[PDB]
Order: sequence, then C-alpha cells, then structure tokens
Amino acid sequence: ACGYSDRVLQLTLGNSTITTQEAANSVVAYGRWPEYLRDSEANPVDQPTEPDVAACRFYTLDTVSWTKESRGWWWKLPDALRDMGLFGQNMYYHYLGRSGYTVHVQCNASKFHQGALGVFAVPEMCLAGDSNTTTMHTSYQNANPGEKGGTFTGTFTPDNNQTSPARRFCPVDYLLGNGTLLGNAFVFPHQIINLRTNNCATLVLPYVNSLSIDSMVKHNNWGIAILPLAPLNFASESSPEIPITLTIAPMCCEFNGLRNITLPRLQ
Amino acid sequence: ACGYSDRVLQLTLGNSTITTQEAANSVVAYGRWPEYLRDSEANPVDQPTEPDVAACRFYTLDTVSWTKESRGWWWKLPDALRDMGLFGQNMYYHYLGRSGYTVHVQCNASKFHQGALGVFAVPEMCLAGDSNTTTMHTSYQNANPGEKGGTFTGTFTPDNNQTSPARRFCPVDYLLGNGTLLGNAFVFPHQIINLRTNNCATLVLPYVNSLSIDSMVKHNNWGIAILPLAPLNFASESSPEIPITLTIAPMCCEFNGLRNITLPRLQ
Amino acid sequence: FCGSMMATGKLLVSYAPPGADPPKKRKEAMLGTHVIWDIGLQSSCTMVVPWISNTTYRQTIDDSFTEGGYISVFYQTRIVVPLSTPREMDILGFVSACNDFSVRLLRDTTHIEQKA
Amino acid sequence: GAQVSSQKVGAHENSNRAYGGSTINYTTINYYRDSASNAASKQDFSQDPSKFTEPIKDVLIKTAPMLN
Amino acid sequence: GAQVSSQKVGAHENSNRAYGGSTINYTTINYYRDSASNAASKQDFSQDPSKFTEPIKDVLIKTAPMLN
Amino acid sequence: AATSRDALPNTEASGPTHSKEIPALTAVETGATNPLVPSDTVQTRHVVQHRSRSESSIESFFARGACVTIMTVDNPASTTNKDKLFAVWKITYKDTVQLRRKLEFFTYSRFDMELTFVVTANFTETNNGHALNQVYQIMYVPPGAPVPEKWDDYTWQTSSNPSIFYTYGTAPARISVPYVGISNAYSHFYDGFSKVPLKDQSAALGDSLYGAASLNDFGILAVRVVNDHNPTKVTSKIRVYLKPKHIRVWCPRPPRAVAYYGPGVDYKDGTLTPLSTKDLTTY
Amino acid sequence: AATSRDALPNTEASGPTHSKEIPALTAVETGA
Amino acid sequence: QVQLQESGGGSVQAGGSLTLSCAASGITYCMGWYRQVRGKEREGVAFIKTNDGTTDYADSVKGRFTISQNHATKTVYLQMNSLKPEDTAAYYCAATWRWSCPLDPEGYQYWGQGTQVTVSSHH
Ligand SMILES: CCCCCCCCCCCCCCCC(=O)O
Repeated sequence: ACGYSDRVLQLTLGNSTITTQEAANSVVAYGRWPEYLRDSEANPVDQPTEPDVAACRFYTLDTVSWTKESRGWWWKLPDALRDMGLFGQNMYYHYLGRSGYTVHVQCNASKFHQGALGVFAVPEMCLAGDSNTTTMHTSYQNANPGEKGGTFTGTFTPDNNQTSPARRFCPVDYLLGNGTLLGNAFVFPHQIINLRTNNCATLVLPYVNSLSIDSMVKHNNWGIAILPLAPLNFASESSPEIPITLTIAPMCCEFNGLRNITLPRLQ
Repeated sequence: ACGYSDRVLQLTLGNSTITTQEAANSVVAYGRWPEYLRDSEANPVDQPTEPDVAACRFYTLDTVSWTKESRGWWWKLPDALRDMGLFGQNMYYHYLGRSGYTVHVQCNASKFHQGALGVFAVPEMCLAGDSNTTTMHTSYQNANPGEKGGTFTGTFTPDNNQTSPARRFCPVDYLLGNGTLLGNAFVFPHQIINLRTNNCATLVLPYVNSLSIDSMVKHNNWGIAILPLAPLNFASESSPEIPITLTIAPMCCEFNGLRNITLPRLQ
Repeated sequence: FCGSMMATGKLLVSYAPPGADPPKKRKEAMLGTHVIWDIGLQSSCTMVVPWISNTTYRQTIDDSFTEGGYISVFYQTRIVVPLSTPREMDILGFVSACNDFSVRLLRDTTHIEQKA
Repeated sequence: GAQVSSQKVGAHENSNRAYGGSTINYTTINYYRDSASNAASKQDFSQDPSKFTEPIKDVLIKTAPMLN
Repeated sequence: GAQVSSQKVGAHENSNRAYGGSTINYTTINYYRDSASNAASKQDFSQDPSKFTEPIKDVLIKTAPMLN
Repeated sequence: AATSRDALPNTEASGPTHSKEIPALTAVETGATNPLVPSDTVQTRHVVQHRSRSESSIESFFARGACVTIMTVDNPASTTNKDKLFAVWKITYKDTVQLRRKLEFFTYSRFDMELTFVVTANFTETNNGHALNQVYQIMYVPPGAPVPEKWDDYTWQTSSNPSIFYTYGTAPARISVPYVGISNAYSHFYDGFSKVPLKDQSAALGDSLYGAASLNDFGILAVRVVNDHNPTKVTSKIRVYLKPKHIRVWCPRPPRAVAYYGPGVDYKDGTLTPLSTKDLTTY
Repeated sequence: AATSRDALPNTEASGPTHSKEIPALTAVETGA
Repeated sequence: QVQLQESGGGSVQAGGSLTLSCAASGITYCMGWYRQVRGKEREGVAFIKTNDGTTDYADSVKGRFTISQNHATKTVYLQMNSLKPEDTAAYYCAATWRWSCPLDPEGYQYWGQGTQVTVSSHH
C-alpha cells in the first residue's frame, strides 16, 4: 500500500543507521530478541553498567575481498569488536559481560554477477586445530584474530614443525572447520546473499551461553562464518571481484565487576 | 543516642567506599547536590550515556607530601581524572559532558602535630601566567598537569627566556594564583583540616558553568586548591612530614556526542 | 546518486563532533554519527546531523570554541558495474535545515561589495 | 496598561493631606517592545545567606555543639 | 484607545514583585491618521514551509517509500 | 517573600543565662559560618529595627554607568597626507578597571546592556578655522561582518547593521541591548582553551591562548565623522558608558587584589604588594 | 495560530528501531 | 585606526636567534589579526588571531618561528630561531580585522615602517 517492502529496511541504534534496498527481511535468531539480564536469572551482585548507545552502535570492521579463489571467512564475538570504541573499553574493564548483536553483512554486486554467500551464525563456533601431533593447542593470539578475522581453506594441511608450531586454526570449508557437513549448517540462524535476490544479510543474535553472564575476553559467544555457497562468476572475466563488509552492533549490553584495565598479549 | 556522630562518616559510590572517624561533617556546595541534566535545561539532542557506577566511583590520585617548606597544591577537574578508568575513557570519546564530584581530601596526623590545610573549591579556578612579556600564553601541557597536579609558590618569578618560554602557571600562594587575597577565598565551598579536629575533608561540588553541557577536554569546571593555612610543626623535630591524599568521585555523569577517540598532546 | 541504473553500491556518509582528529579513514568516521547508504531505486538518502553543541548557538564564523565538526563520505563496499557501463559518474549534494533550526542577531553580509 | 507601584517614603513632608502620610505611588508605562528596553524595577527580593553560610549537609542548631 | 500588548521577557530582573515575573506589557497609541504612519507591530505569524518543502501533488509520509 | 526594602530582623530582648546551650562555640572546620546575632554573646534590649538592605541589592550595586572606552576620530583637511581617522573598538568591559573589578565578584551573569555615548570635540591647529556642527555615526559590526576599511566605503550603508547617528551638542546617544550571550550566562573567567592540542598534528596548529573564548566576543564598534573634509582639522573623542540592568549573578569570588595586567587573570611583577605596614600590637 | 515568538517543535524521545519504515530514504526527483 | 611599529631588528650571525617586536597604536588588537609578512618584497611568515589561539605559519618557515600576543602592552612579537642566510629579509607586521584573509598581501589595510634583519654568514 504505502510501499512497505521486505527488501527495503532501516536499522538504527544509538548514532548509527543502516539502510538497505535489497534485503531478504531479517532473521531473529531462535525467535529471541535482545534484552537485559532478568533479576530472576541474575548471577553476580554488583551494580550493572548498561552503556547502551555508547556501546550499542554499528561498528564496521575491516573489509575483505571476494574473488573466485576465495575459500571462506570467520569472525568471533565478542572478539572482533574488542577494538571498537567504548564497547571495547568497557569490555577490558570488566570480568563479566553479556551482549547481543545485529550482524549486518553487506555485499552487493550487479544484475550481471552471480553466486551465493552463506552467512552463518554458529553459537559457540569451535574451530579445529592445525596439527595431528598436539590437539587443542591453538594459541590465543590466533584464536582471536580480531577484526581482520580468520580464513577457511580447501584442503587440510597438517603442521609438521614440532620445534615451534604455528598454533592456529586450519579450517577446511566443507567441514565448517569443526568436522561436520557444511550442508547441515543451515540449522544455525542464517541468510544467503544470493546476488540476484538481495544485497545484504541480517541476523540479530541474542545472548546464548550456559551462563547468565560470563567473561568476555576469555569466552566467545557467537561465531560468524561466511563461506561461498556458489562461486562468483562475472561475464567472461577471469578475475571478478566485489567486496564484503560486516557491521555487527551490540545490543542490550551490560557489564559487572569493575577492575583495572586488561592488557592481553595479542601477538 | 545510637552514636550518630558528625565525625563518623561513610561515603559510597559504585564499588568504592570511604570511611572516616574524624570529620567535620560534609559540605554540600552552594546547597546543590548532583543531578542529571533536566529536559528543561537540556541542550544537545542525542541520547545521553549515563555510565553511572562505571564512572561514578572513587579514584585515588597520586599522593603528595606535606612538610614545613610546602607552599601549596592545585588540581583541576575534570583534568586530574583524565587518566581514570572508564570515566577517563568515555571522556575522550565525546565532545560534551557534565560531571559532579565528591572530593575527599584525606590527611591525618596525630594529637602531637599541629597546623591547618585550607581545602578550597574554586569554580573556574583560573590561575595566572609566569611572564610579564606575554600574557595568557601558558600552554595546555602545563595547564593540565593531571593527577600529579600543580604547585604554588611563595614569590613571583618572571620568566625571562623569550627564546623558548616555559609557558606554565606561576601561582603565588598569598594571591591564590589569581591575584586576589587568599583570606577571602573562604567564600568558595571549603573545609579546613586543622589537625587537632578532623583528619579529612569533604566537598560535594555540583556541575557549575554557564553552559548546560560542555566539552571536558577543553574546559575545566572545578579547581581544587590546597594551601597551608597553618604551618606543620611537630615536637622539636626540624623536618616533620605527613602525606596528603585526595579521592574525588564523579557524580551524575553523562556524555553526548560519540565520536572517535581523542589523543591529546600532553607533553 | 547520479549513475546508471545498472550501477550499485553502499556508502558511509558521516558526522563526528569536533575537538579531535579530523578523520581520514573510514574506520574513524565509522566511530561517529553516520548513515550507511545503499544505492538503489530510491536514488537519494539523508543523514541528519543533530544539534550537539556546547553553546546554545554557534558563531557563524571560523571560530574554535564554537566549531562545528566534520562531515565525511566513504565507500562501504565500492561501486560495482557490469560491462558496457560508464566507470565514472556524479553525485550531487543538497543542504538544508530541520524544523528546529533558528538564527539570531542580524548583521550585514560580506558576499557583495560596492567599490567606488 | 500602566504600572502603579509604591515608594518607600523617606523625609515625610509635613503632609498626610497629600504627601508623606497617605501612601505615595508612582506610575510606569512601557514604551518599547523589548524587555531589554524596560526600566529597572528595583523591587527585587532578598534571600537567606544559607547557600554560603551553612553549606553543610546536616542541620545546624546554633546552641548545640558543632562537632558531635 | 490604547493598545496594550505583551513582551517576551528575556533577562528576568530578580523581581516578580513588579518586573520579570508577572507578565510585562507595553502600551501603544496611534498618533497619525495613516496606516503607513503606524509602528511595526512585530507580532507576526509563522507558517509551515510546505509551499516550498513539499510542493507535491500527492501526500508525503516520511516513513514510506518516496517513489512507489 | 522577602524583598529589598524590608526591615532586617528585629533584635529580641535577652537576659542572664547559665545553660547547656553553647552559642559562642563553633568549629570553622565545618565550613559552616556560625550564625550569631546580638542576643547571644551579650544581653540585648528589644529593638524594632529599621535598616533595610535596599541599596545593596544586585541590581542596585551595578546601578551606575561605567566608562568602558574612549575612541578617537578626526576630520582632517582635504589636503592632508594621512587618512581620516575612524575608530574601531573591540566590545569589552575589560579595557578599563573599575567596571571590570565590580563584575569580578561573580563567576557568571546575565544582564541587558544599556549604552551611552557622550561625544566631545575640539580643533587642533593654530588656525581660527571654522567647523559646522558635526555629525557622528556609531556602527555595530557583529562578529564576522564587514568591518570598514575607509571612512567612506560601502560598509557604512548598513542595510543590516544597527547604527547611531549622533548630532554633536545634543542629549547623549543611547541604546539598549539584551542578553546576547552565546551561553546562559556571560563568563567573566574561563578555565580552558578554545582548541585542544592534538597528537597527529603540529604544536602550531593546536596552540591556543589560555583563558579566552568566543563567549566574550560580541563584535566591534566603528565610529567616524559623517561630515566630509573641512578646512580645519577637528578631532573628536567617543566615550562609551555601559550600565548593566536587570542583573543576575552566580558564585562569588574575592575581588581583584593586585593591579591589572592584560585581559587574562595575569599579574605583573612589582605590583604584587597590595598591603602596608601596621603593627600587630598597636591600634 | 503560530506566531513569530513561539517555541519550535519539541524533540521527542526515540529509541532503537528495526522496522518497515524508511525515514532516511528519499528521492529528490520528487522536488519534495 | 591602528599604527604599527617594527622594532627589535638587526644583524646577527647564521645559526642564532633573534626576536622582533611589533607595538601598536590604540586600541591595538581591535583592528584584530596581526601578522608577520617578510620577504624583500612581499611574502608571509606568521599569522595570528587576537582572540582564541590561533596560530599558523608559512610552510617555508614552519617549526622555527612563533608569533605571540601581549594584549597588555599591545605588542606582537616574533621569535626567529636557527637562523640561516636566507632569513635576511625585510620584516614587517600587519593587520586587518577581517577574520580571514591571511593569504593575500594586498588584503591588508595596516602596515608599519619596517626593520631590516641580517643573518650574516659568519660560519
Ligand atoms: C549599537 C550598539 C550595539 C551593541 C551590541 C551589544 C554588544 C555586546 C557586548 C556585551 C558585553 C558583555 C560582556 C560579557 C563577557 C563575558 O563575561 O563573557
């Protein structure tokens, strides 16, 4: 009637606003939407700081490139946003914290491009190690790549250096990095940016864990894994390329236990 | 009846608590107590982040020493607390902000010590320059000494280096640093730590300015100037010494205009 | 947006209050008040710079105390075009005020002068 | 729309049959559109010096011990 | 036949016992026969900028798509 | 309820005492000033007091008009090598001392400014030359508006600038200006800097003067002699008298002790001795 | 009814949003 | 109608430093915006705002000069350091209230008489 289309959408939180004309609506994970911790399910005792707008705003992480020979990408939360303004600050300043999100993966092309990107949201996306010599030995520095993110591979490569191993994830795309079948990943909240249709993605993920409130630096809640379902082909050009951008925004964030600043060895 | 004494007091904000057994009660400046900006007197339009506990907590700045030959000390707000946890962070992250305080100057001795310290709170404590060659030329680096604070002097010393001046405040104690008589300073909210009586000081200062909300990095609201009213003498000892400590806590703090982080040249 | 129908894109027009580093990287402008814009059927977009200022009114001149800020546009992805389409196009800008915009203290302008 | 107000009589003229005695009032009419332009009334208030004298949190009773 | 009108008080004199507080009004009397000769009231209206902003035939709803 | 012209608290009769009450005892450590009236330390009679604080009210204290500035102009011969001197002055109370010191007892304020212009004139050359009654123009150039370049340029056409044409020898010129402050109150003092020195910039580009701002910037006054060149050089002085009316103030400060030096709070050396010699044990 | 010395439209409190409403999107082709 | 005066200028060697004073008539800073425009002919060096800050220097001299304001005396200075033979120029001082125009020599209204400074090549 007045033009309310499922592709035309506007997201707004704090001082940031995302608009899109080619969407496939939005996905509210597991049917839940973000909210603050209920006095009922509460754990710690102190007063909780609810930064709201200060932390509840869209942050654009670095942009990556999507060509033919791309195997995939993976991001962790709250990792990636560990270097993002206030949310980043308050995080290091506490021991416990819960936060929701609104991943807005953008990726546009043209009517002449084709392919599909599977934007999946795996709660507790635990990826595998790189060596058959020492299991569960991937170091923290590679586990939290941050905003640059980690990348998938199309063949398993064992690390043979036992002198000084690499200690990183070696995730093979067809196994989601966790040894299951990628085709079944369509169980976790997700959206497919199939070029022809929409030009973005949207998944509001609520706080999921086994705990009511937990440590952020130590524990990562949601995993954002973007792998190409259909290859990017353009015209009769051997090397096509379009960029992929993500802007995840925290929602209903709070923090408990104000202490001194945490300075983690990142490298 | 149940022992409610004016000297026995307990202050608490967030996750910090100050207790004292030798107080002279507390001084609520100009009769006003901290509160958040009223929709009536509001200025900017955006959503205001009220960090509360996160920023509303007692911060102990560095401790200085009080001997016989001490001329005085001076601290600025929100300067001093520019390096204090979250309050420090959020500050740099905005363009506008208003904040109240609760300066709890501590300084104990014994029944055998004597003297008095005048803890004054001058709203807009504008101090004078060091040279008779270039007025209003004191640089920012010396204007915001931070938590180490600035010190008063007992004789005016003009800067004669016109090649590369010092650009700092040269405040002569008997002139409060602003050229008025120190004896009249007892008009600004204050308390006197006269050793024999109490052993601390307390002055809750509300947000005063001409503006409803203003820039923090740029503008300093309250000035804390502590000068010795009576000299510190002990027994028959030529060099007595006791330490002075201040712990100012922000109250009813809020911030408007979330931007990128400010990195000021401090040296 | 004034480019062909077959051209697409997303841009990040932004506004950051003053009193800090003028942003020269998306990453920084991204930290402020911005409006992510998608190019499509609706050719135009609008970012609203709300009034966030120390005083109740700013000097109409180049003064710091009452300085305004920084407005910057950045590519959120990039411009994508197919074959047989111009690789360059133009974008026009239109500034205006919102209903709460007011002024005071009338004076003479400088944009004209009668010499001799 | 005039503004008639009272005056605090000083030297009362040997009169109460016009001056001195019976309350002496003055008229005031605004001639300009702006408040700035208005005259200074001078019929201003007065307050308790407490926001300076007793800036204390607890209540002071001038007969009891200050520090208890 | 005077014209008494109100003023938008700016800096309120520490008074409400004359000035500031209680509504301040001003008198105005025309001395000439011609309308030209009259003073400028300044109590002018204000309208909706729509005869410029939305010169469109159909009605604009700021939440729906402009071109449908 | 209490006004300016009200009678102060009536002294009450007090007699002998021997009680558990201690009026005389305080402890200025509380910051609180002990409130002791006559009927405390001594036995006082009943007094129906009559003194009022009328003249000490905020409005009354600033109820005089002060001399803010003196602007010099002239009307030299058409044959002179120099240009007809027209005055330009930055609008501020600070240039003198008196009015400033009085405005210094407070941290902030709001006041509608009322201006007065008592102009004077005189000849200069030892010539029995003639000069017709001169006309004067006082022009208010707000911040960033066309400030004149000559005594006769397009600027004075003032299609939008509030000016004042004063005809020498008449009842002095006067105008009223309300609270033009950019704030809520005009800041007589300002702890800060208009700019913030940054790190990825240069010390030059982020250097600012301490104590100043746009707050105290309102514009300048430009005064000239509207009459053209006359056979005899006639100089002229423009005195500006400012008077704050309808005034309010916030948070007291102690008055300026030592002699002024600049628009800052700064003080020069050699003027640091405000007091004199007087014995401790002599009346 | 609206005069010169009247107060401009009061800003109303607004919070988070995710709707089918599109304030930010226009098309100056409409002249509007 | 201010009147400028260029004082404190002279000969010195190479490498050293010299200060320049610029006192003015009035009602000085009231014409606002003081400057320092060198060159044997015409070329800027330093510019300054009577209010606020508000420094800026010619790219050619950047980081070796400084212009300051003494509102009390009504004098504007110029500290020239690490002098080099190319600094031997005809120094002057300027003003125009127009809060802008610092990039045009002919945009001014006020000028002083000048003072020749010499950076003698001794070393
Ligand atoms: C025709 C002449 C018009 C005059 C226009 C008014 C100029 C405004 C001057 C205001 C002086 C008040 C000084 C207060 C400064 C402060 O404390 O911030």
